[PDB]
Amino acid sequence: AAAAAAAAAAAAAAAA
Amino acid sequence: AAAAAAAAAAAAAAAA
Amino acid sequence: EVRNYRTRHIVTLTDLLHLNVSRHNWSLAYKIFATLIRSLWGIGVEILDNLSNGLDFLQWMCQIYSSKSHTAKFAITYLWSSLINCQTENDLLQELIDKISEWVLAEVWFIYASCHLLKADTLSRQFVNDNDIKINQVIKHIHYVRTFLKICLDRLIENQLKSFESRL
Amino acid sequence: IGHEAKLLFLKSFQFILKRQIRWLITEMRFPKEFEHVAKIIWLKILKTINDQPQEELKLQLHMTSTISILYLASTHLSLPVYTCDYIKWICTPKSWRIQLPNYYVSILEGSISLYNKIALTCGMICQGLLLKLVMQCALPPEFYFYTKQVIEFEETDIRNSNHAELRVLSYFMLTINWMLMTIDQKIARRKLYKIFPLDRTHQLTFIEDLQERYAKQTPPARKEAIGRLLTHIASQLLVDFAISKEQLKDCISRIKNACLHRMN
Amino acid sequence: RKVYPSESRQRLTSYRGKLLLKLKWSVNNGEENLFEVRDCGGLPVMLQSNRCHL
Amino acid sequence: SDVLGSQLGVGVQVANRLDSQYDGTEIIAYASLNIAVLTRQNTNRHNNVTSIELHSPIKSIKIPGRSNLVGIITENSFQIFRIESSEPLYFVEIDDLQVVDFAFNPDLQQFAIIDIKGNWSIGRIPIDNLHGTIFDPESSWKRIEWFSHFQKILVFDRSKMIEIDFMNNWQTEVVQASNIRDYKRIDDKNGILLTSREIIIVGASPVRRISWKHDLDTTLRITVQKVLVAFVYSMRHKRIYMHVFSHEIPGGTPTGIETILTLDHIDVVDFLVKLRNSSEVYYYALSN
Amino acid sequence: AAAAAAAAA
Amino acid sequence: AAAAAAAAAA
Amino acid sequence: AAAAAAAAAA
Repeated sequence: AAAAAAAAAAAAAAAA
Repeated sequence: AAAAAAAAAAAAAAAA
Repeated sequence: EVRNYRTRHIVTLTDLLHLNVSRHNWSLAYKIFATLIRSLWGIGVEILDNLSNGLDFLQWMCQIYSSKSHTAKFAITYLWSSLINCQTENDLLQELIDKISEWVLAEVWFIYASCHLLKADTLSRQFVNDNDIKINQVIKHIHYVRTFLKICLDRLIENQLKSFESRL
Repeated sequence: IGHEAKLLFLKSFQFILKRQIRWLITEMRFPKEFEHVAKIIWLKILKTINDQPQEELKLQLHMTSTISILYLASTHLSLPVYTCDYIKWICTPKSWRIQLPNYYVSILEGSISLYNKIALTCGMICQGLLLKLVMQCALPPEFYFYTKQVIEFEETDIRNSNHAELRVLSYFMLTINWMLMTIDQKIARRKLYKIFPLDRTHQLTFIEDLQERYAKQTPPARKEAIGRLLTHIASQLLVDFAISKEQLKDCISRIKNACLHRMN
Repeated sequence: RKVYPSESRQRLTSYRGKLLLKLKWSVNNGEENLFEVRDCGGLPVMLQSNRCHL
Repeated sequence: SDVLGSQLGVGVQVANRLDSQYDGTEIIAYASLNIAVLTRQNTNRHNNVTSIELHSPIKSIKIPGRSNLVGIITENSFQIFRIESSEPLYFVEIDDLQVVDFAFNPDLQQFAIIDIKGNWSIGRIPIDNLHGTIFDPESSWKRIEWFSHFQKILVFDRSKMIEIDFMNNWQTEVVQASNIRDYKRIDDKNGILLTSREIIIVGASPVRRISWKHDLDTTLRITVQKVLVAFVYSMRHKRIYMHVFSHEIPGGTPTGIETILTLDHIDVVDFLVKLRNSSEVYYYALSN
Repeated sequence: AAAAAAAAA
Repeated sequence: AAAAAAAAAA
Repeated sequence: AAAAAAAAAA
């Protein structure tokens, strides 16, 4: 679950 | 052959 | 089947060594050959002569192994390198050549005969020069020529020797 | 090492291989906690195989059993590692009894950390993948999010042998597919001399040499392009995982069929 | 494997030199002859002689 | 004209490759593990004068030239024989497990080897080293020939034909529906004969080609006469066909007992040799 | 961009 | 390296 | 872009 969550990560990707 | 391939891959990774 | 890492690594190393010989890789040969050590060794002999960094030693070691027992492939090569390399003290080499022939009775004898001939040529010009003396060297040269003649016997070559004696 | 005695020596050798786990893990900087978990698992399984009353001992791609346990340890602990990842680690005193051991048993115990076998043995006994697969894919994140959504839906929709890792790996493929300085001869001479004399193995050095050699030169239009890229990915995936094509293509086809059925 | 005279003295063993003896085998009036180089056994060699290394 | 069969050579194996010596008097047949030499000059001459044991089945033999050497190709190693008073002169060992075809450069310096992997190996005869390798074909290279100018080299492989610069890189390629077993370049120039079930003559460098159908199965081998005026192709369906240069009017057709695997023509277009499934070779005299 | 972000993190 | 770092963090 | 990602991994 934690890993999935990490994948904040989504937000970062979006920003990129 | 598979083993060889794996080795090659590893080498490539190392290089990278 | 094939080994995991070990068999594949050896095959790949051999392939790489072949590639190195195709293209001179003085560095590749040095590391590839070292990795490869983990019969045969002509490429190793070839790399030392092709890429130097004095290539005479490895051949001698190879020639030395597996002696007890057409003729031997390691060896007939080692002999040729010697004369060409000479072209230290030679007499010694001639002595070694005789020893080999004694042990084993393409004939090596021909190679031995050729080796003396080289010494005669050096003797021929040194003798020809004035700096003016009548016996010594001339007699020695004649003896050498006769000795060389005997070995060959048991056309071009003979002609050359004759020319050589005359000049001296 | 003897009949009973041979069996005991083989077991001692396997325990020493566990030491390899100790050595590899410590070199790692993982959780020492790790040792604790590894120690419990070895006690459960080995004793039980022994427990079924002095009949038949055991055999294994001995290297793979230890690896499976190590892999299993990670699954609980929530380390992010994969069977394919484990293979990468493998590439890069001893008791007499070991010298005196059944030939077959000694071979099995072996050394060192067919495509079907590694996957099969582990079975018999999302966030983690994201980083690696994204990198191979090269997607900034759009690919990642969608795959994440698709897989979840597929589980819910339950289109879906093969392990979840296999399914998940397969589904990623489907989704992405359709996105709408030198010793010299001297050393050789010395070796030969020693062999003449009584003499009594792999090392990194090898790895370094290989790497150096590789570095030194040593080793419909749009639709068509997409298909080619995806295929490349399949091939390369197999090789990297240190897994096959026969076992990947089949799995992927099955997953796709299940998904279609669920949607319809 | 060259051996010096001196090693034999310490070793208290004969400084024996190896002999080479090859035969000529002719049968049926020498129609066919085979020559074989064979060990002839070991015989002592005088020091500071042609056979000797010194 | 017509061809008359002068002699039969009982190799006792199938004959995959055959060459004729050059005024040639001996014919060399390659079978399986051995190369047999027969002196045609002596008409009873039931048996071969000499035999050379190269390896496994023999794919190709080629004689240099003048005619001193012979190169034999089959498995991993290529064997070079000295036929001068034959004995093995040297051996060239390559990584590829097998070699399908061989070609010699016009200045006898180089050997071209058609590897199963598809790569073309170029060997320097003197060093016995591999100077260079052209890889294009996926799979095995089946046949090769040299351009009349000797600048270019052409090879056929499983499903493609490719033209190579002597300098190095590939000039062109042709794609076909099937496998290409054999090829020849016209000595005059401007014509390439390809061997599939159909025989296609391709105009070098024009689009237009000629396709001839006189083979029921695959055409195993083909060779152009030195003269270029005509060429022959051999087929699985036991037939040897002779055809006119470019657009293949049938000059004559022999029917053999079994499949015709290989063929060669004498340097002065006098004789034809074919190798057969029947484990024999047939020698024909061409008549004016 | 994503990679860069990751690196930064 | 990144993976290692992540592990350490965990 | 792809090249940059590879460098980061190394």
